[PDB]
Amino acid sequence: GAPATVTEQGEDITSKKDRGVLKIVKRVGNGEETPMIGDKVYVHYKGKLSNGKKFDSSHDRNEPFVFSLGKGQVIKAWDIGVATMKKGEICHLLCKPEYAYGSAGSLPKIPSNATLFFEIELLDFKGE
Ligand SMILES: [Cl-]
Ligand code: NA
Ligand code: NA
Repeated sequence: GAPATVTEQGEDITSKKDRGVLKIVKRVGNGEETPMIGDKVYVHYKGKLSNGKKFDSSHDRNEPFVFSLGKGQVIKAWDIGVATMKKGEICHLLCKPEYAYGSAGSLPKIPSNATLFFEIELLDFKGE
């Protein structure tokens, strides 16, 4: 399925080239511009654990998730991966724990040492 495909066929987007964050573009977005550090970014997402359980979805809440890019407000895989996206793009990201919640995990649903799969849509980005 999609997690296996990104694991085996995804592109390493890390600057370290350590395969910690792998990406596949699923829906090509608009234009060429990617968001800037500090921009307000608006995303829809769904996350799954490696055991197949869905742990989060903004679609289910009927509102996007909003954060300032490149500020550590989200897991490192999201700062790195959203910075590569175009407006309107949908991608899959596979996130090793070193780019996610590490040995701590995150209650209630994310265990220690968890590799995470996301589908992310970049809805919009705005500076000031
Ligand atoms: Cl799938
Ligand atoms: Na596929
Ligand atoms: Na892109």
